[PDB]
Amino acid sequence: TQRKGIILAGGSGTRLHPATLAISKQLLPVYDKPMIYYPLSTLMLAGMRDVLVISTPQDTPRFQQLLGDGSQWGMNLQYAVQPSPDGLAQAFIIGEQFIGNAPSALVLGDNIYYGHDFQPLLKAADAQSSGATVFAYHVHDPERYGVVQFNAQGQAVSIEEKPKAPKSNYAVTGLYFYDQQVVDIAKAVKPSARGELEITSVNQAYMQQGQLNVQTMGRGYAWLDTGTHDSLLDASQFIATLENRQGLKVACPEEIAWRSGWINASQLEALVQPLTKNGYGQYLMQILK
Amino acid sequence: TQRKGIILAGGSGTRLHPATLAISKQLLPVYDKPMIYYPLSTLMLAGMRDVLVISTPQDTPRFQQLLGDGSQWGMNLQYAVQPSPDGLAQAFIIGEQFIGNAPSALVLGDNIYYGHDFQPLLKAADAQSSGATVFAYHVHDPERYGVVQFNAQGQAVSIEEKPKAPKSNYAVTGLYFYDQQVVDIAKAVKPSARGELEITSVNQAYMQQGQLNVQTMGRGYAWLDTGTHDSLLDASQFIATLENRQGLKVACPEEIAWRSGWINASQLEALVQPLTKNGYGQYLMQILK
Ligand SMILES: Cc1cn([C@H]2C[C@H](O)[C@@H](CO)O2)c(=O)[nH]c1=O
Repeated sequence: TQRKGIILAGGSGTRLHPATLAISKQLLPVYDKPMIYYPLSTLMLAGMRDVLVISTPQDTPRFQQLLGDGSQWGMNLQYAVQPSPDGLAQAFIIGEQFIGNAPSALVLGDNIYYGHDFQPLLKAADAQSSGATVFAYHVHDPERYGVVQFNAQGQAVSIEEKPKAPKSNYAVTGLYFYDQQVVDIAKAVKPSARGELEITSVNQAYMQQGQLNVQTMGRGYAWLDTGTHDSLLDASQFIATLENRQGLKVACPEEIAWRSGWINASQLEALVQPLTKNGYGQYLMQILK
Repeated sequence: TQRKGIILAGGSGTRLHPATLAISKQLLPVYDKPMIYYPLSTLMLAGMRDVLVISTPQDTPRFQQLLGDGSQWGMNLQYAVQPSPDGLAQAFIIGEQFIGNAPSALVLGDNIYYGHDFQPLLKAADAQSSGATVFAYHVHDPERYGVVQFNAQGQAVSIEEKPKAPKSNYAVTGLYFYDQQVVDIAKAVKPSARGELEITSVNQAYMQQGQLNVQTMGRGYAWLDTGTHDSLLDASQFIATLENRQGLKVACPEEIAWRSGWINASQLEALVQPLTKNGYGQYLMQILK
């Protein structure tokens, strides 16, 4: 698709200290791979090869060294900086030149998704010609998230950021698909009651035009909380369980790129040569033979 | 008390890629805290306030970033670089000026110990007037480690690396105490068949002089493998289980410094302020009240 992706990987906050004294949160391992691999692979599964990584002045070079320009994966990776964490909607203001007049998508750098049918779900969001698509996930504590109520036709009826006051149990997750209107909408967002340039404001605008579609991630879908140390440990336990007990690989960009045809097997084998020592590399070998 | 400590944190190796593409192995989080905190707190529990961190050219500034000079913990941290991974014994040549004519201790940057009687075990080793002390951990498969056989008085009689026939079930761990002879002893080590200046040669010299004592860590002690992604995850699970079920922290330098009297309660409250968000900081608050 001509859709282009943004990962917002900015300020984690002190919540994960002292672990995050060492590194920024989206570079911490979730099981065997850096956190940023999971939302990146989400964009890749949706078909986006053009990805803008937005991070802090201090951390952007660290991502640059980890990921490079993405040509090793048949991708084009670019970088821009958020000087202060003023809101998710700022991603489209920082990302205006990279987006051009293409449809776009935003995923948060600490959002980890899993689902057996997730790729058909992503591809379907990518196929909407217009409007916006958010992803709804059942949680037991909606007051901590953005909450949506929708018309069962996939049409949202209300959307509230951290309501006192919650109108449903469906949290809006950190994955958003948009047509060409979002940049101008984002530029017009005013700071919310909590002082933030909220993506919820963006989605409310789409909802008022009747252009907010909601994809449900119900039974079988995982959306991992990376907010706390305990929830980070749970995220690692989950990924390790899928890979060791069920023989599944989550968020391996080399595999996704090869199976998407963005690199060939010769390019893929070249990627494995410096990784031959451990199971991550031996998996890429097992998948080549 | 007058003893000075070294942490040797060497090359991560491709074994933990791609996670260690982002961060050095000894900066990976073990539950809520960077790995390096664990061997550090071990030196701290032994009473050492002066610690030299030896690492690779590429990784040494990262540790300085995380830890600073240690003055926040009433300590004095210094840094030197191992230019090439030519063996563990080099730490005593590199650290020769830091050591002076003092007793010393060496711990490997990836060694995580826990046991109810660990501090008394360390202090007893620290109290040795002369000679050297190694720390042996009871294993069910001694053939996989370097094995020490010792007399009924705690004096080492043999030390063999990966014995096809074990003379004991006690593996030598990466924690070593030495008198003032070690800097000179290390200088006399010849390169092994591994092309490295091995600590085993250092320990052999003390044993050849009949001055190698062995502390055994049996019932009640844990010694965690950090070699693989699976074992790293299990290490995190271990720490999280003990800390949440038993109301204790493993390798919390702030706590060790406060309880040892190296900082006062006002100083400790200052350190806690940036950690208020999580369970690590709120633990320190509970002990303040
Ligand atoms: C509000 C905000 C959050 N974030 C990131 C940090 C959080 O880990 C995550 C929120 O789930 O998104 C940014 O990168 N920039 C911002 O402006």
